[PDB]
Amino acid sequence: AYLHYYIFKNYGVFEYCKSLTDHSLFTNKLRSTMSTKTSNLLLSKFKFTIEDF
Amino acid sequence: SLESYETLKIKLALSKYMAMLSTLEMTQPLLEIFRNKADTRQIAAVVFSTLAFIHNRFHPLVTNFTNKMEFVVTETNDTSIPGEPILFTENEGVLLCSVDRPSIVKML
Amino acid sequence: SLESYETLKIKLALSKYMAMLSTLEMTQPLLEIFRNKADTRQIAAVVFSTLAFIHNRFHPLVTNFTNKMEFVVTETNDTSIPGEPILFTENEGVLLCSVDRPSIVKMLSREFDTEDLSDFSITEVEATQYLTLLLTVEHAYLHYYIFKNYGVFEYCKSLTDHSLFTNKLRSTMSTKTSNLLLSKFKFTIEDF
Amino acid sequence: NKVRTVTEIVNSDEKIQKTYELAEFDLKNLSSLESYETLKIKLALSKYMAMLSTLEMTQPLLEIFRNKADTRQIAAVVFSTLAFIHNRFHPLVTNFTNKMEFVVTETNDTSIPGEPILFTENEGVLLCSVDRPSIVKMLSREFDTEALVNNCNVRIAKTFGDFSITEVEATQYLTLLLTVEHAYLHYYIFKNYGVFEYCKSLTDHSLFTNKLRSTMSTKTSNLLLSKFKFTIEDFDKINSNSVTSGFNIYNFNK
Amino acid sequence: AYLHYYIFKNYGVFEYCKSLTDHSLFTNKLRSTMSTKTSNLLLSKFKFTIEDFDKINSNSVTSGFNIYNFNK
Amino acid sequence: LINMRRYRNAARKLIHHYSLNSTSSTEYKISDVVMTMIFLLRSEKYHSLFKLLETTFDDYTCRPQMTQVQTDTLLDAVRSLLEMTIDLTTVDIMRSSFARCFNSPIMRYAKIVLLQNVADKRTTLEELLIERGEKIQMLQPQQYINIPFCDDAEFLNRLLKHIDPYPLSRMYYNAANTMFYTTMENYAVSNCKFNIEDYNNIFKVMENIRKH
Amino acid sequence: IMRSSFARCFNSPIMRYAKIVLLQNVALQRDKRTTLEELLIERGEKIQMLQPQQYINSGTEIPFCDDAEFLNRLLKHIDPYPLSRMYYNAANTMFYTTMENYAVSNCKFNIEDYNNIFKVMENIRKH
Amino acid sequence: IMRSSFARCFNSPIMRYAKIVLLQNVADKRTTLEELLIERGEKIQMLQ
Repeated sequence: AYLHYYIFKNYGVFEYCKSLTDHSLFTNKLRSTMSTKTSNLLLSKFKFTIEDF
Repeated sequence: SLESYETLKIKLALSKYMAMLSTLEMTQPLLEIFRNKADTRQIAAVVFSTLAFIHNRFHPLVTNFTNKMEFVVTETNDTSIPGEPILFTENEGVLLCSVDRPSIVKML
Repeated sequence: SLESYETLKIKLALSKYMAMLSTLEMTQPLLEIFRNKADTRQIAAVVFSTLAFIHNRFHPLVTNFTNKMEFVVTETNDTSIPGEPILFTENEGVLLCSVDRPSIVKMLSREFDTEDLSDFSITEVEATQYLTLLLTVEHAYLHYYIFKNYGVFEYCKSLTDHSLFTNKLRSTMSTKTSNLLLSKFKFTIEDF
Repeated sequence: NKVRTVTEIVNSDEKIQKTYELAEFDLKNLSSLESYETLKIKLALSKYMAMLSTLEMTQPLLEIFRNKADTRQIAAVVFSTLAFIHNRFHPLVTNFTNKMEFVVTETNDTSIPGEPILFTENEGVLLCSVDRPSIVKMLSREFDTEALVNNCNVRIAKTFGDFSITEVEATQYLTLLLTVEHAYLHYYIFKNYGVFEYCKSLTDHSLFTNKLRSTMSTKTSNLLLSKFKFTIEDFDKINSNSVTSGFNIYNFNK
Repeated sequence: AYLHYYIFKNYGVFEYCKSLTDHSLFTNKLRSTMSTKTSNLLLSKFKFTIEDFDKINSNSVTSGFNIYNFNK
Repeated sequence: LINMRRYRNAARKLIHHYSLNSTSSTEYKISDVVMTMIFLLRSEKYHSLFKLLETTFDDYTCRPQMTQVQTDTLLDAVRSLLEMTIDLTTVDIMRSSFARCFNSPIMRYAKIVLLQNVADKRTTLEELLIERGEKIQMLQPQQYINIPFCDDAEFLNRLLKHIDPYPLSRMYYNAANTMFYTTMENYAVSNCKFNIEDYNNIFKVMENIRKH
Repeated sequence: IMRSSFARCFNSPIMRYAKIVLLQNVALQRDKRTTLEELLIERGEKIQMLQPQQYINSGTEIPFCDDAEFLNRLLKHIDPYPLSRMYYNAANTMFYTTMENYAVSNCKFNIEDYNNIFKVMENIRKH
Repeated sequence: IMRSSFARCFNSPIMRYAKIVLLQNVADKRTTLEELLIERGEKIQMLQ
């Protein structure tokens, strides 16, 4: 929820709304300059992938 | 010992979140609060302070936070966002929070 | 080791400005405040306290400052001064401040060239944004000080002719103006 | 032309240098000129008028729409306007949809209140509906042609120093162009997202922002209705009848 | 008339017709050269004011914020 | 004794606005209403219109019965007053507008309203969409289509020269207000609720479209 | 008095239908270039019409911080950060924003004035 | 001028301090300075 909120503050309610449907803004709009900042989040300590079988 | 250092990182962060939740003056454990639809104030406080804790972690120079929050505790399916149990935004500078209580109850 | 001493000077000044901004009880980082047009009080407080910090640096014997400030947060182009995002003056003894919010947002949102356990860390973008805001309010304070020291007319003429920064800044107060971080660098424009 | 900037710090002789290309600033300045945007809009309208002229469509639009008997001219005018708007959106296709049919409406009993040009599929071919009395009422309405909408100094300094197109005709051309632009936005959502989305958009225009900005906002030119910000006088007072103690978490349209 | 004519001759017809409707440009287009080279102007011998100027001007009052008060 | 010309001009302007036959937005005062009513009374061939608009004082007293010749004569009278098409629905718009103006109280600021109470079947947009919908498909199309975009520089230059003196903002205002008034009149005539949320959201869509 | 009351009444506006009001999308400047001085005059006149907001500080004392640990800690965190790159980035973003505002405002940019802005370097060094 | 001045003096109420006014309501075409500048402007150049 805070990732969506921060996308809102940093790039407008429209980027917030578009990120609500397209989560690739988590990897596009999260610039590497603030990588140290986002690494503080525990969400960045793991990966969860979905593979068809 | 780098993997031990990273595990110490993560577990210390989790313990600090635990201690913040302790200081927030809780009457019941998290799940218990979330099954208590009669007391929305406690659920709102927990969600708000978790947001504040995350905000401080992401912005270490920020030490305070807004003291007001408009919140709605979702109960029915026709007002719940799938995949987004909690949503934050603000309008006219007032923080806006939406909590899907049944979803979080099922999660926990 | 003199260059190391001067770098220590500049970086300690920047860190003190950082700590003042921390003590000022901020809810969001600078850029985040400046994109929040709904909350003008926080933007005004940040600009005012940066002005106060610069005032103390320039005048070390001054420890307090006025507690009131009339401010307008510029939103539209037709009420914005190019090259002067923040402007300070006073009328009937009341401090007057003008802030061009979109200009400062564009300043802090540019893409900058980038050639323990508590998790505390400061990114390069954040520090450079801090220095940029300090420099902008510092330019505003230079105009303000020209106002106080030589009249609203010298202030207005300096708004259009910046050579008063080198004429009206007498060498007697060179030690005083050297306290400003704006004096630690030179920026020139050459046609090519 | 390029402009170079040098920064020098007092700890060394090091100088860090950046080159700025003035063309970007010139482009911004040109885009900031009122005469430039006015010329762009007037050139679009002039191209529309020239396109009508080469199709013999020189008669005033009001006279074209007032002729009940001759339907071919109305169909050709609407089709040409749709094709012109389509080319404006996609400057690569000169011919519109190669086959489509037209039906002209002369009755209120089968008229749509607010969408004079509508599109439908008869399972075999595109069909376009034209509400002739609505367009006639639009074009025949008297226009405010003496009031001023808000430089005197340049006029003062100057003082001290062939097809007959009236203002009414030009306003009629712009009116029809904007109407067909609205119809073409509806038609674009239709063709690209299905009949279901088209009929959803007919009752809620707010889906335009999501179904246009994904492709049109970064590939095509600016829309004609975007030249000015339009608002309804005393909108809040009239809307006070429908007020919500709202909580907007998906405010996709500010 | 000569002040208007001086602005005319030295800064163009555009500036002259701008000055005709706003005399406040005199202070900027005279003090740059005249205030340090010529003598004193005849109208500067006395400070002229309009009787009860504030009351009559009360019709045009602004909740102002003057950051370029180039004419006190 | 009254000035027939001034009263006639005031009546012409006020009726032009109140019939939605013009986009000219001029602030109308109570004096214009007084002049239009007095002129309507005094002129012999506008007596039918004067009685028609005077019946609007009481909401319970509705339109007087007129035989077809009387309605035609009143239509010719309205056309002559406006020197302009005009038909019965224009008279209905005028009646509703004058009724709402008369029953409105005296007030310091102009009251902004929308067209209402003209033309049993209170419907919404979707039922009309369906219904009129077929009535459309019922009709067979007239024309079958199965394109020159000339850029003649001299011709476009002459066209721009002709269009150059026109104040583009005025043209946009006229076109937008014309579309708005036609849409509102179609909504009111069809007895369908006009949702100004949607119409304003159209402009909001344009505004959001531009900045991307 | 009755005549004055009727005069006030007859000038009261009546009901009018809504109209589509046009607002300027972007503050588009005119063809003729303007200097910094005329632009300053016009923008100051425009600012005069705005409504100022009052800011009241908690106290008069200058904000400050004498916490050593925090100060050396910020210094250590920004220690590996070159001053040359930081000052270059700040100066260049300031210059770019100034030039963009000048271009959008249709105002002539005086290069000499902008160069004179940052001559306090030599003023300090020489004196 | 005399008529306007006396009208404003008469319609003014009895008051303790002199009321300072400016000349008004003398001589249809309510104009401003710039339109007059332009207009009369040519009427000037018209003359040789």
